[PDB]
Amino acid sequence: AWKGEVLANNEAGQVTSIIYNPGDVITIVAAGWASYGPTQKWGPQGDREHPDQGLICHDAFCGALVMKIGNSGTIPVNTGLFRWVAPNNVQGAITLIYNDVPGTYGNNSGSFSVNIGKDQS
Amino acid sequence: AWKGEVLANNEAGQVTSIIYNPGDVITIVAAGWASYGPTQKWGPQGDREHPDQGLICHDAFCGALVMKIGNSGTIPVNTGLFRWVAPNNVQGAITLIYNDVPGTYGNNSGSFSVNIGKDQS
Amino acid sequence: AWKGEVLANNEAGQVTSIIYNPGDVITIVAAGWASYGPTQKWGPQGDREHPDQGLICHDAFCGALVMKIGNSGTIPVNTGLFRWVAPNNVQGAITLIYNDVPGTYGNNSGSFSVNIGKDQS
Amino acid sequence: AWKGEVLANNEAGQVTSIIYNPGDVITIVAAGWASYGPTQKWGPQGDREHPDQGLICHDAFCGALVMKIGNSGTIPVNTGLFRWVAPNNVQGAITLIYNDVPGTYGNNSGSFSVNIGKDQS
Ligand SMILES: C=C(c1ccc(OC)cc1)c1ccc(S[C@@H]2O[C@H](CO)[C@H](O)[C@H](O)[C@H]2O)cc1
Ligand SMILES: C=C(c1ccc(OC)cc1)c1ccc(S[C@@H]2O[C@H](CO)[C@H](O)[C@H](O)[C@H]2O)cc1
Ligand SMILES: [Ca+2]
Ligand SMILES: [Ca+2]
Ligand SMILES: [Ca+2]
Ligand SMILES: [Ca+2]
Repeated sequence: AWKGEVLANNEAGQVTSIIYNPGDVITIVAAGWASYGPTQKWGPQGDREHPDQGLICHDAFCGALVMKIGNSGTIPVNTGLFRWVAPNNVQGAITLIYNDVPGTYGNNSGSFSVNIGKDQS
Repeated sequence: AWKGEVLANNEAGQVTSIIYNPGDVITIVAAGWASYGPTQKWGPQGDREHPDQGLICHDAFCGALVMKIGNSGTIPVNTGLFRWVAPNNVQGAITLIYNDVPGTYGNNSGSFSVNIGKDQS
Repeated sequence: AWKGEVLANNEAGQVTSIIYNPGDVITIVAAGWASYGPTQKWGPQGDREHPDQGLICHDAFCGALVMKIGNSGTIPVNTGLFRWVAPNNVQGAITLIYNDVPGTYGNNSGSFSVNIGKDQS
Repeated sequence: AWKGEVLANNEAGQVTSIIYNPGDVITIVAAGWASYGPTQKWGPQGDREHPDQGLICHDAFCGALVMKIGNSGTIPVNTGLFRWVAPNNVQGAITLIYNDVPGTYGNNSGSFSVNIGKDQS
């Protein structure tokens, strides 16, 4: 399993030691408080009131937790994924990323604490 | 495993089919949007800005997800618990409850979607 | 003319030196930031999102500026009134009041700066 | 005297019938709700939580009411000005403007109701 922190201001994302392989079932739990710039903070589902101004992930709110698996596009994580299997041919290290507009990560604040494990399969 | 919804306006809480026994390891993932009265909604960590005016759980914000195990006191869940073991002698059905002040659940709105499973042990 | 400060925690209200007499025309300008309890602050129009939970003035938002003129009920002031005449039979000293629920003024803070003058008539 | 509406999406501003002449004393009262983009609305003091990202007036919040008088730079109005005199060499038609970032007025909404009069002098 992996446990660690993902900073909201980390545009490249936080690489984990989890390599997602074909058939793996994973569970992710995310917690904490972060901002994409405002003095307010939001949890891992982000800000449901804020429009999408060009986010790295269009299927999650600004300020949500998302991930990439190897060379994949972004995949929503939000609060977490329960005994999840990847629906397509994605493989490789999981990187956790804060959902914001590229180039705008420098004013971000806070972090999420994340746990990832592989479940029985 | 159990998957279901917990309404924010449900003062008694949502009973699950998970019976927590000694030594069990459980994982919980919670998602969604709810309110303790305001037109705004918050995720399963609740409203970090709102004071505790007498909540059922003093160790989580107003609007957070909490639980009881059998006859226990409230236990914070928030976004979830990863491969969690109960630290004391608690046993029995898990009930999920929205964290609000007793008697004030009638103006609540929304719900959380929750998954609970027992992990390998 | 009168200028002074209306404290949000002043339940009885701020008496002014203005005695409203029949036929008088008055102008009020109010400015500043105050709270009825929450960490946020609002201007003299108060909080348009907050329901009326027993306000002293049901025709203005919580945290708005209101007034009484001698024997009157509360009258909304908000940001002010321009060359305003009172209703029939309304006369006497103007008192300015923060619009909130009686008995809850103890957790209020901030204040409004207010000017009142009598206009030509 | 002048009364009218200042649209938040009106980048050039709302011209008034008031010509500010040397030695004039004026009173302005402004009221209402507007937005510079977000779902929320703010009064004529604007949004005290939002940083200045290139406002036309750096001495008022985003979403505040401001003015120009003939050749002047922007001057804060907020909720209004009581028996106010202009700085040296400031004269001409008063234009009222919603304080926002140039080129972003297209996603604004709402308006302020404004009265201006000349006072005795
Ligand atoms: C004036 C304040 C307030 C806020 C903060 C304060 O101290 C920081 C003091 C007073 C205020 C405003 C709105 C609500 S909603 C309010 O929340 C309650 C729990 O706390 C109940 O769920 C109730 O059903 C709900 O309507 C509750 C309190
Ligand atoms: C005027 C509006 C706005 C809001 C809603 C709108 O449509 C509903 C239009 C404009 C506004 C206000 C604050 C921010 S913070 C803003 O968010 C960005 C992502 O969207 C970046 O993370 C940036 O670093 C941050 O400062 C962004 C936009
Ligand atoms: Ca940002
Ligand atoms: Ca409630
Ligand atoms: Ca109060
Ligand atoms: Ca704008």
